[PDB]
Amino acid sequence: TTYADFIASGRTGRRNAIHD
Amino acid sequence: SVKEFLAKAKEDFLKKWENPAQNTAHLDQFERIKTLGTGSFGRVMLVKHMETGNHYAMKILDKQKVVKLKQIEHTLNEKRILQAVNFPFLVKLEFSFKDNSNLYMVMEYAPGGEMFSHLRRIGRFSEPHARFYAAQIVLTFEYLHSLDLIYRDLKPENLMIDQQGYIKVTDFGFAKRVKGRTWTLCGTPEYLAPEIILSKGYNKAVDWWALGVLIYEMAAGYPPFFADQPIQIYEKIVSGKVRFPSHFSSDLKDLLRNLLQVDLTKRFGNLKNGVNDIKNHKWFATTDWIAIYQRKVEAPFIPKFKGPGDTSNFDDYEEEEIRVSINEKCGKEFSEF
Ligand SMILES: O=C(c1cccc(Cl)c1)[C@H]1CNC[C@@H]1c1ccc2c(=O)[nH]cnc2c1
Repeated sequence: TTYADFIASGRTGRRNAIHD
Repeated sequence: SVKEFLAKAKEDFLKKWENPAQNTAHLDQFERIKTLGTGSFGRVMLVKHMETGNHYAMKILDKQKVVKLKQIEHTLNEKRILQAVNFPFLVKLEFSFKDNSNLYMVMEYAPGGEMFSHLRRIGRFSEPHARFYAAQIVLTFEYLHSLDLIYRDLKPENLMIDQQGYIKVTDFGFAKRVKGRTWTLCGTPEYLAPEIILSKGYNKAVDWWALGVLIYEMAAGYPPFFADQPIQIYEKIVSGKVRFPSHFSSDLKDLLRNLLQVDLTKRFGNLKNGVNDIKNHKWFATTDWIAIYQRKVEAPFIPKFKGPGDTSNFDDYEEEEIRVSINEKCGKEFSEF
């Protein structure tokens, strides 16, 4: 499932900004 | 009153914009308590103003680290804009000041924590829940854009929940006052409009693209474009084919197809009818925009409360002592702060 793919990804925690 | 306020709001903002409040408190006036969150070159702490007993969220930025990461102009942007604005769904800047080592922005404290925390825990929000939040963002962007301000960092991590369950937009680190277009590659990968990625020059329409991402993420529980690495996310954004969860209503889908629109000549928020293309969309049919602004709508979720100074809705962070050098650092760079 897409949800399971999200949860298994490395970007489910707080996301850092970029700048630039 | 989403008309009368805007008129008076421009006049008030321009006065503060042209003559910013400066150095309105001192570090020793606050009892520091706990870290509420962290960033590239600082942290935000819960503090108590000793004299009034009020609690606040103090952003502390290391001048040296700001310079080293070339964020000087962005940091000056942040403080100059925050001190000048006033809107029900923006955090208030209460005080700001600086010392030998740091910059301080003392802001309103949002005891409900970040939308991000709640959204990840619950998985996803119902469409009425998501609609309630999204309405506040639409009003906030209407306000900011009326002032020639672009925000440039919408995401659940930057949306606080207040004691009444309403949004407070925080983190003005990338906000900029711009007439016409600008070019800085900044924001958060999942939320970047294709114009930004393709370094074409861009305008306030990137915020409406971001609203599309936010609404998708709120209703789905994950964003429309994700991968393990930014470059893979960028590749998905520029290809730009969004696919929706089967539980997404037809109305939600139509709205998102009009916000996650690569063609600026077609993107909602950027047409001749402006924000009303969004306000008047069928997905917002049930929304009383004035009621939302007046905060008279029943929130879907009121955070578990406690005596002021409680931080149950926040993650715990490693605490660090705030060092102040006996020598002034980067004084010229931050003269106007
Ligand atoms: O801790 C934060 C931060 C944001 C930018 C730079 C640095 Cl150094 C830290 C922000 C980032 N996401 C939310 C977090 C935060 C936490 C609490 C509050 C608050 O109660 N009021 C106002 N702003 C906050 C920001």
